[PDB]
Amino acid sequence: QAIPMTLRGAEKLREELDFLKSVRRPEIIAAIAEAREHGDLKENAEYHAAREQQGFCEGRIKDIEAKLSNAQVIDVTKMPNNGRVIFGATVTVLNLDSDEEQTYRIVGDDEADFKQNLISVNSPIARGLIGKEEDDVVVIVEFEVIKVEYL
Repeated sequence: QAIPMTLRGAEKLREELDFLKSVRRPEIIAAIAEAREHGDLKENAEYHAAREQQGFCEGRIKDIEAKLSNAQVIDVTKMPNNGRVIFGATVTVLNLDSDEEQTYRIVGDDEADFKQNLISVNSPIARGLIGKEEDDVVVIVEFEVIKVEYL
C-alpha cells in the first residue's frame, strides 16, 4: 500500500495544502466571524456560503493530508533511461492507423489531467504502455511507442 506519485505532482499537492491551510482557511473563518455579526444564522446567506466553503475546502485538506500520507514519490529524473515505460515517464505514442502522434506523461490520480496530456496510471492507455519500450507496438488498436523520455 505504497502509493506512487511523481515529484512534480507531490510538490503540487504540498503546494496546495499550504495555500488552503495558510491562506484560504483563515479567509473562510473570518468570513464566518463576519457574517456572524449579523446573527439570524438561519437566513444568513453570507454565513451559509462561508460555511459551505469551509466544508468544500476542509475536505480538500483532509484529502491532501491523506494523499500525501500515503505517497510513494517518484522522480524519474534520477534513473538511467532504459527506454522502458515506467510510472512518471513521458511517452510519445504513434497511432499506427490514423498516424496520430501524441506525447503523454504517466502520473498518479491526483495529478492526472488528460486534457493536459497527463495520464493517470489507472487508465487504459497508461496500462497498455507501462512496461513497453521504444518500438514495442501495442494492440491496446495499435500504437507504437515512438520515444521514452525520463523528464
